[PDB]
Amino acid sequence: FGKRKGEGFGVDKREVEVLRRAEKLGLVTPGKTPEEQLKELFLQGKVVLYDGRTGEPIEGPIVVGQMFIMKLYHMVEDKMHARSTGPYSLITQQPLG
Amino acid sequence: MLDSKLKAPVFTVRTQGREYGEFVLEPLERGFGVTLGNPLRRILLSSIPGTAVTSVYIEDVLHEFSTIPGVKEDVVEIILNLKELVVRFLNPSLQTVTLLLKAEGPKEVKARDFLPVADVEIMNPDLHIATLEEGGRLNMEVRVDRGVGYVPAEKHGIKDRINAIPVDAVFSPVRRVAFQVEDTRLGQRTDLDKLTLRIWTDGSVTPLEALNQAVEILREHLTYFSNPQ
Amino acid sequence: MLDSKLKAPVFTVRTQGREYGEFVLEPLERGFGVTLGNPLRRILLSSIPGTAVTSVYIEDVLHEFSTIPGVKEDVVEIILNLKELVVRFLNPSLQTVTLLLKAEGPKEVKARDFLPVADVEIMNPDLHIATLEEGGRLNMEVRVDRGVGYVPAEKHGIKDRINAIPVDAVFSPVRRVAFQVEDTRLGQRTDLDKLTLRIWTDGSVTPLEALNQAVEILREHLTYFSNPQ
Amino acid sequence: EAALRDLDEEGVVRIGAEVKPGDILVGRTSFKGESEPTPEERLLRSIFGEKARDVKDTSLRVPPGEGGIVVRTVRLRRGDPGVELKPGVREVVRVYVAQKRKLQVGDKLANRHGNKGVVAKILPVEDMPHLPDGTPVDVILNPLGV
Amino acid sequence: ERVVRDSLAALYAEEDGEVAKVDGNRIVVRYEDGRLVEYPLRRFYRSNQGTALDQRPRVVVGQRVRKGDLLADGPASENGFLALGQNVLVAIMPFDGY
Amino acid sequence: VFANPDEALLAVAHGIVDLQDVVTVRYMGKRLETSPGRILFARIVAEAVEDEK
RNA sequence: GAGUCUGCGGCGCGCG
Repeated sequence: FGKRKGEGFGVDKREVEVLRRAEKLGLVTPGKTPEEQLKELFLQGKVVLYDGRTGEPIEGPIVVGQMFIMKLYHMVEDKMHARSTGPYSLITQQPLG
Repeated sequence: MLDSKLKAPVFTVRTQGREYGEFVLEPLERGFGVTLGNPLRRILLSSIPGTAVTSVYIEDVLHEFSTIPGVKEDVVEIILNLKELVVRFLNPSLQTVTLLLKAEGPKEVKARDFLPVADVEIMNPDLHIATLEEGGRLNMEVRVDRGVGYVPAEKHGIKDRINAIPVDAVFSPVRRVAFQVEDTRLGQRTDLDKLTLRIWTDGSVTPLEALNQAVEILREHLTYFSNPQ
Repeated sequence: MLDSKLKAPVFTVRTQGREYGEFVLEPLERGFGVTLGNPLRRILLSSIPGTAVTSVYIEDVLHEFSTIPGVKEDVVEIILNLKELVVRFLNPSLQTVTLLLKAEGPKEVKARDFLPVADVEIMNPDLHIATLEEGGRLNMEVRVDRGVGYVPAEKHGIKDRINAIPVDAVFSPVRRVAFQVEDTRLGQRTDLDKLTLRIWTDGSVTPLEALNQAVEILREHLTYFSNPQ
Repeated sequence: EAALRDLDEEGVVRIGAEVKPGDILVGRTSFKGESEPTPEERLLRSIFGEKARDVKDTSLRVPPGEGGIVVRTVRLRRGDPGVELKPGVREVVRVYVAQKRKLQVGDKLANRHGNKGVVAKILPVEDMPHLPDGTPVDVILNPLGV
Repeated sequence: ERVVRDSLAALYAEEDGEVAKVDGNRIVVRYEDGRLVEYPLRRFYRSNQGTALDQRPRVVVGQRVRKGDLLADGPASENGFLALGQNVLVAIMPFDGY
Repeated sequence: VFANPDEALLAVAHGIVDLQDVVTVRYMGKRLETSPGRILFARIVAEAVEDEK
């Protein structure tokens, strides 16, 4: 928010609306300035986010952050198996690949 | 005009370089800053056309997972760095431009080392392509194209030279878009919107140029409501 | 045209009466149905200009919470029913029109009982205002205006007569908007948008008429980006 | 011949060649029957061209699923250096294939705490949750799983 | 840190010295006791489970290295630290049904 | 106080009433004191199956 | 006017 203040702009209609719904929720002490309010809400670990599809905010602060997440090993179990027709067992006559 | 029409969105602009560009527009009726700002944002990221490294060919390298002697970085790390190269051509006649570069020995290969091309410009000079030790022989030909969106190297599969390796296409000249709608005062009624959207660009195109293209794609789509059926 | 241009949004229309109107438009690139649908929606409910009951004055009633003898309905139920009245004036000269009506005795008061006004028309005839018993004296003056969006009776506070009671302004002739973006298949790439927006209207204007006005307000706003400063 | 391009080195597949499912990685030819030729296959051969190579195609192909680029290849022939070739085994042929696994819908990712799950949809940066400043989020986790 | 070190991912510098050559295949350092060793780097090797094992030099040419400093990063190390998967920005909210 | 059903949700969209707020609304034959949201749900079901009553 | 032959029992681990 500090660079936001210097870069030249303040709070959105969006940013204020979510704040209303937010104080009505119990996340921000009613009576404080949105600047001070957003801080209190950020400290909560939650910030204001716009839908991206509609550009309208998502009523209610939502947490966001840097979560370390790993990709898991794709076995030959992943690479899906779909079988039409094919091999068959020598003694039992059931399908096998 | 004087009354309702002179009272028109004051389009103000503040742009430094070709990367950042703030755009203020006020006054607006009720909840319009949001009605305009989001669509323009959704366009500004998905729709704007640009440039990206389409294919590469190292002279002695055959596959993407190889390593070149006298070169720290691996083919993969290098083709990766290439996707970071931002080029900017000046006219339609340049659909596919092949940049050529060859450097040897104890030198660091930066993007300014590419032999200049008449109608193409490289605003990503100091980008680090590789570190050459000794007897470091690196001669490559990196293709460049103009497109839109994201194209997996798998989707296009470019083959200038039979042993060249295709690279992932990154065509959005914009990294991020931001808009704010702050209340503005018009003598009579205090409930008003003011939309200021800040756009960032890799340099290929400018914030203003992007914004304009954006508004056009939206207008072009608004006309598609013409013939009922 | 044949290739990319003939492949143009097939604007299809399905409208029954002047209240409902479905509007399908496909194919669309990636995430455009949403880029178009939401702005149109935000316009369709706030921008479209109309007429709504701004104030009312029952002759013997002083407050909004009173009841009139010989009249089943309470002042509040009646002023409520008035918000339901849809009037349609023909020209700018009619900014504020005061409709007058007075009925007595064993009769049902419908909206067609209002004394006709030269340039104003009432498309909501059979709307039920009240049920008068015996010795039922009902003489009122209901104001009507042209505006945009929703204005709480608290926001404007109209005072023709000192004892009159303002009423909530319901200016959009459009009650509800709805849009869906379902996936559509175009031979080559499955990732596509299909935008179908359903609009409901009180009858004053039609869904198609509203949609066109909407796209215009957006277009007119897209031109406000002309002169830099 | 269209299936024999990549197979440039006589037999072996060339290095740096994109191998898609169902392409020949390595060719090989064995014999058709168990012990006898075929009476009905004898007439077909003779009609269009009797002189048809009796040898059968038993070539290492790309198994359904995926292959990538061929990066390395190994072939142990007759005069073995210091290798142990099994009996019957005339010679062996290893073919190392590599492929970049971009994250797709099938793949599964999980954080060190325990939240496990698969990717359901790859949204366009265009419309996914974005912050006041243009920076959009990368992944959106479902609260209910906590 | 410890995991990559006690495991044999990254390649560490034996004693103090300087760097001679930084190849994509080998890093021959010159220690201050007057010796110089060529440290090959498993370019691209096939793991049992089919994963890539490459050692990517993190040291530039002619660099005084401290005893026990990473010269090359293991298959999954950033900077001598253990690293699997990546740090991504994430919003913890529900979407349609995705 | 909201006359028609729709009336109630438009005010919502315009920011006058949250969905979880307690308001009065005029339905088919009653003046019911129920929140917009509750009225919205009513609609979704009533729509799912056309036999509204 | 194509069809043979191989992949079993067990063991270990991992997912659900």
